[PDB]
Amino acid sequence: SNIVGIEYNRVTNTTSTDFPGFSKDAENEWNVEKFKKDFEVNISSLDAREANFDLINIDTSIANAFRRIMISEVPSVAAEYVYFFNNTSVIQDEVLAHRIGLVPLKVDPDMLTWVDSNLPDDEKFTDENTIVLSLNVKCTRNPDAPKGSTDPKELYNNAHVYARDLKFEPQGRQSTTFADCPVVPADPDILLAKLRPGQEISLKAHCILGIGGDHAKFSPVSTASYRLLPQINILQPIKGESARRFQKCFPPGVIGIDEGSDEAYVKDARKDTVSREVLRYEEFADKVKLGRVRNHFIFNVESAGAMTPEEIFFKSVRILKNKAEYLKNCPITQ
Amino acid sequence: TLKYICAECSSKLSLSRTDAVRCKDCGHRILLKARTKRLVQFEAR
Amino acid sequence: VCINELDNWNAPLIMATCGSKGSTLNVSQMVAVVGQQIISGNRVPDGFQ
Amino acid sequence: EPDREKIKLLTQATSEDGTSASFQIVEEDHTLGNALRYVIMKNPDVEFCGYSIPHPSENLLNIRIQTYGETTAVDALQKGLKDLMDLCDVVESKFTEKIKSM
Amino acid sequence: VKPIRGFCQRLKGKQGRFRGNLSGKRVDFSGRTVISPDPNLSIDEVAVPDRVAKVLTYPEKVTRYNRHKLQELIVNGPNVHPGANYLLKRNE
Amino acid sequence: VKTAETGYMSRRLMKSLEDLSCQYDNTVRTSANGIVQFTYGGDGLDPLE
Amino acid sequence: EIALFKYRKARLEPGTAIGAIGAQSIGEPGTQMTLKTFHFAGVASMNVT
Amino acid sequence: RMPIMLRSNKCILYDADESKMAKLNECPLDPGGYFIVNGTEKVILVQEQL
Amino acid sequence: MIVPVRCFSCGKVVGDKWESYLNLLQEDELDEGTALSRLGLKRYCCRRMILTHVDLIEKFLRYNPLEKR
Amino acid sequence: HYAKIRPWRTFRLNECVCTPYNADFDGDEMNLHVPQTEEARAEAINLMGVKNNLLTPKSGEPIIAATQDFITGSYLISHKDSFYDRATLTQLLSMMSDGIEHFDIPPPAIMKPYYLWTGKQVFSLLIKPNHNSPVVINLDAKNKVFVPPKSKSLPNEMSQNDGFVIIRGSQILSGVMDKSVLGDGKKHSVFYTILRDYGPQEAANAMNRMAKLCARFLGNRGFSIGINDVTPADDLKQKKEEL
Amino acid sequence: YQCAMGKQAIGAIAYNQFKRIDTLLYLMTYPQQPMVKTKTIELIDYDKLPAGQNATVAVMSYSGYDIEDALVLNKSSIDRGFGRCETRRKTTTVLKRYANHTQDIIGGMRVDENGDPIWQHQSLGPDGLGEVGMKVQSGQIYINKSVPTNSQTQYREAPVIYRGPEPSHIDQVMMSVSDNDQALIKVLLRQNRRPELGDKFSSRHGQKGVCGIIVKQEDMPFNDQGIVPDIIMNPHGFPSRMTVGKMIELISGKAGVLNGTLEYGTCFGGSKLEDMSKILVDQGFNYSGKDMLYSGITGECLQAYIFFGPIYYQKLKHMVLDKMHARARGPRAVLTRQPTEGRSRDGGLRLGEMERDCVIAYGASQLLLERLMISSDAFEVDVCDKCGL
RNA sequence: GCCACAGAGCA
Ligand SMILES: [Mg+2]
Ligand SMILES: [Zn+2]
Ligand SMILES: [Zn+2]
Ligand SMILES: [Zn+2]
Repeated sequence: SNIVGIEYNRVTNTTSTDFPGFSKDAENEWNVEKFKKDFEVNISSLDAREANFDLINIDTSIANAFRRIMISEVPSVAAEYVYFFNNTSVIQDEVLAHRIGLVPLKVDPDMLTWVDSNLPDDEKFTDENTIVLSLNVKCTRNPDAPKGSTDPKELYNNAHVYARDLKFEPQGRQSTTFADCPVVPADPDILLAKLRPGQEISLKAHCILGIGGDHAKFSPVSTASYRLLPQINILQPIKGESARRFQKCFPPGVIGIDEGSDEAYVKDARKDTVSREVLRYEEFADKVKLGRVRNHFIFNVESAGAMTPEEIFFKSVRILKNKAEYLKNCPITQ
Repeated sequence: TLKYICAECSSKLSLSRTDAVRCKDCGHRILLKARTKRLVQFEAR
Repeated sequence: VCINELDNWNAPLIMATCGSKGSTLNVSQMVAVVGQQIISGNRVPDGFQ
Repeated sequence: EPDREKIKLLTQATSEDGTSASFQIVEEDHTLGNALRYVIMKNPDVEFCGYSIPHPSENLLNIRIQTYGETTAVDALQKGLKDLMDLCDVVESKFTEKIKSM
Repeated sequence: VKPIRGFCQRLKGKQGRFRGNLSGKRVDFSGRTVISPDPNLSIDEVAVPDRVAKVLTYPEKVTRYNRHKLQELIVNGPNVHPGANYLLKRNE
Repeated sequence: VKTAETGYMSRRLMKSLEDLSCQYDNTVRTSANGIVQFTYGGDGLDPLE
Repeated sequence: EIALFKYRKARLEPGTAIGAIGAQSIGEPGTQMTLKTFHFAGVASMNVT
Repeated sequence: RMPIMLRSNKCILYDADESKMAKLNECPLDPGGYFIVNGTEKVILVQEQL
Repeated sequence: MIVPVRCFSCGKVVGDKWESYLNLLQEDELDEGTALSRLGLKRYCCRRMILTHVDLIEKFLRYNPLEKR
Repeated sequence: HYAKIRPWRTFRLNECVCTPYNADFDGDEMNLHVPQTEEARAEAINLMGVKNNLLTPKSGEPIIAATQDFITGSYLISHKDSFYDRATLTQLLSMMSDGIEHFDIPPPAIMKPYYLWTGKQVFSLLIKPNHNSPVVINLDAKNKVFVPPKSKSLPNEMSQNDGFVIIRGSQILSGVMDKSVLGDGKKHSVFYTILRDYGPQEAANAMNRMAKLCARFLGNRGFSIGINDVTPADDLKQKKEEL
Repeated sequence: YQCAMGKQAIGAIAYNQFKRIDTLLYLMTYPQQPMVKTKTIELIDYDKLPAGQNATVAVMSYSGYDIEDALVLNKSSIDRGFGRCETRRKTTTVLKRYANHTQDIIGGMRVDENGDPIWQHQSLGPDGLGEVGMKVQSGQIYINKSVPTNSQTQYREAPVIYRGPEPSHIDQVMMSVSDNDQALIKVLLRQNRRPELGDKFSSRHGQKGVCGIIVKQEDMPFNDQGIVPDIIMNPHGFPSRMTVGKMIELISGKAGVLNGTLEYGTCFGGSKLEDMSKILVDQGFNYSGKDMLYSGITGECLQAYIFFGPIYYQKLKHMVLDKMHARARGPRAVLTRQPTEGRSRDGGLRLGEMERDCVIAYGASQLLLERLMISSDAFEVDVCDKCGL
């Protein structure tokens, strides 16, 4: 079977069993035509920052590879070096640099070139491989302030250094390439720092592109994950008040009661988060069986704002294909 | 060159060779060195 | 009574059966009565009068 | 020009006739080892396909392929990589068709 | 008044000659570090930090069987880990 | 508190028992070449083996 | 052959510091000896140490 | 000169509001109960006696 | 001392929800459990980021050394 | 020990070795001496080695053996309801050998519905990977929890809950692997038998294989403790109250 | 044990912790108050200055690196600020005035031929005291003190040299005058430390442990929503130690985060388990806090439900950066001509009576001779054959 | 730098 059964104390049938050698029939040999016929993609939602889509009739290894590549192998642009001029804040320089490196930047990674590490620092950063962001905030006491006010936004002028203060400074040909798509943070309301009068922040951040495995600030996804499609089988009819109890073991939109026969039936198993409450009660034993479809993945890819989640998934598929091609083209050394 | 801060009255002040270690606007005797003007580099990690 | 009632795939029961960590007494203390406290070979001494 | 340091055949673990072999791959991890294991295991001539990361500190992957006498392990590895490319192409085509549809 | 440290006081106790400098004593070429698990190591293997391995040294005498290796270690230097820190000539 | 007594007892036992060894005539002797046991344990068998 | 081979390799090897081994094999179990109050065969008033 | 204990009745921090504590560079959540001798803050521990 | 920019577990940017959370509790008088849901924090790892946050920056800024207190 | 060089600023030893040291990883610090003489180096490696000191001299029992989180994984592999197909079997065998050793797959225990291997066959392969391996060990031993069979005339292997372990050749025919068979303090263990019959190197190899297998297996086959494992049932609270 | 380890937790100290110059101060960058509070916490105002962070904990056996109290950390969680701390140290100098009407001086900055300071004076400033905000490596000078030789007088150089394994930044420089009219200079250095292998963590129920491995987010297990644990704890620490309070803390924290209210774990009371189970059921989770996780390595469902939820963890002051030590050859004592004591004097480790006796029990004579004579205090001496002296 | 004192780490 292909249904991961869910019991009250254990999870059964979790390993894929589609390969020759599993049975004497010697079936499930790799055929690209059968996979092309069986594989399906169903898009349920496609927003600017979130995509939800079902992959049907694909193996667990490939879906997990897609998830891992989206998390740690798809490049994105984040701040890497911070040069400080007169950081007078109570926030330390290391903490402020870390926070600036953690903001997401709305830069297409395809427009930047990878930075050669072995090159010296005098010629390491070019206009093709570095984006310079300037921050300059001074806090002054407000003269036209309310008499009895206590809000920091009225007693002071720049008491909150936000992410939108990271202005973009074009360098060289970036004045033309970045003309229609200026560099802005994806979340301009990020509270980078708080100030009081007499305090000043002035800094230049060099931003490069890297992969999420090196540092978590380069991951282009808020979260990239999948969950198998739940499956509830009502083996025997459940009628009457118990059916109402059978409705309370699940989220409200999962299982409904027919008006005519007054019996419970599954309405939307997608909403069914597996809390396995129904297995606690002895009255529903030998009446309900829970499982998950092993080859029905529901990907929910939430982007960090740099680029669209569908682009992230496409880049992950392309990265896996390029890894396979690179290993195929390499010679084998003894 | 303005280089020092009084820890109480928070006023910029500088010390000569013969000047005592005390503020000029008040008698407070604790002075904090101000932040340098040199570039300091940090990695965002 | 407690030990014979625990179902299989019970983690303290498995760890006591393996001998990897714990014992039957610890499981009986966690799930059932902790039992008499022995101080210097006797029960609790009279701290007060 | 070719990368001679990427994939190696460990001679101390391979067989005389090439039926069983072990390959060491640099700068790879589970995200390719698991896919290669799944694809190569679907070959009817392969009886032992398994990968391992000997140490998390080393970015390394050892994959062992033992076959029957009909095909060598190198042919099994190449066929598995080609089939993985075909799988990725099929997934890419279906995904872009569904994005263009809606 | 603190009593003086006589000859008998220098010979007895845990901090004396016998129990502090003769039976047990401070040794060179030793390191102390917090331990953490590693199941991938063989049971007859311990993992030493790269920083510790660049301080703890072994004096290898140059033979006809290991001349090239020690030449490479001398070329690598004290900073690159497969290297050497000191050289003692035969006549020096 | 038991560690102090254990350490002192171990120190005493080892200072009393360090000199013994099994010679090549299978007789356990002290450092002054005096016999404690003619055959180790009456049979000359290692507890380790 | 197996029995005779096991017997010949079970003999105490000459040169062994068997006194130090015995001293450690007595001293070390004192560390794991936790407190217990014992009684002499069903008499709850003797309390042998 | 008696070295006074912080937040006692002879101290400057006695029954002082948070603004005064901010002016004197002292934390309002500091428990007190110690002597500042030669810059080092020392606490007289409570003693059991018969 | 200040709200983290990113949630530790997943990576969601929660640093921009602090001011809105404070406004929802102060102005709209919403409970803490509904204000978190209104800000898009569904996963509990993100909710504990600004539900457990102790804003020590305001207390530290009382002792500013460059301006009388 | 033999030194390996790693970049993470801590000493690292295998968890089968922390039992002679009485050491646990919660802030423990150890010392590392480097002998500076060839004679001292040889004496240390030949008389003080981990391979040559697998038995304590207090009683001759093994002291370097399976510890916690290795006994539990071995028990879950060797549990009677553990059936693996060829893909899972092969993955587990590559997990214990780092993709180096050659494995001769034995015929499966179940053939008609599917082809399934029992975890006892996995441990049989762990003891003896291929026909070139010389490790052939035979032993009969009792587990920590042994429930005797229904009739006293029946032998010990016919007991409930797989109390009795029997190894013939290198195949495991009965029983589960626990502290009595893989752990320390018993003279009827697998590693003790390998060390006595075929030397210390084979025992060290088997211990390394078991450590790698149980270090990579329990991650992919989860094992957790929760409050459901501690809460008593409804009928227990009445029996306890009345007693 | 946790009464012992609560006093070693790294966290906020006071509201004026950045105006203080103490000899050793550990501060946490992002402290958080716990979900499962106590009435005593509110009465002593511990929630105002917390010491610890709420970590998503999955109680499971992930690898072999969680054996014997060791913990598995998430690399992406550390990169986002989990467990980040800073260490602040104080160096004080007094420019004392001698009886010969001579005093110590601080000024001096040796410039090279080009017009830049030398490497030892790279962050030393014109006035002789190091500049605030600049990095100081090992061998550099941040206080350039000079002492008169006779105490036009001649001053010898006795600088304050920074010697440490990692670079530090000058955070504060303070000059003042003591009660006896002597110049007093205090330099406060800071260094930022992130969690690594060997860093000690506690869980407020005892359960101390060091990090065994730091693995990536992709290698961690995950649930349906994509939540990734920050710390993975071995299940084997619970049966022999019987910390059911940790389990109740996990469930109470989960129910409190989902409901939006901090929970109470007060002794002889607190939040009952049935209410938190009801909250978890109403939120779509399991009543026992056991979630169903997919493995990040293989992608498949784990064959056991994983106990998953927030636990308050404390980072202790015992970090491997201050514990690692190695000597080789170095200073020796003037009296016994043996290596010194302590890592602060580049000292050596002691091969005491017990270790000597263990080596005796092994029978290694040459090893004992090398350790106790060759490597410590070997000495070639003349012995008379007649009188013996 | 010497000397005591004080606290802390691991069973
Ligand atoms: Mg310990
Ligand atoms: Zn002033
Ligand atoms: Zn989150
Ligand atoms: Zn003479």
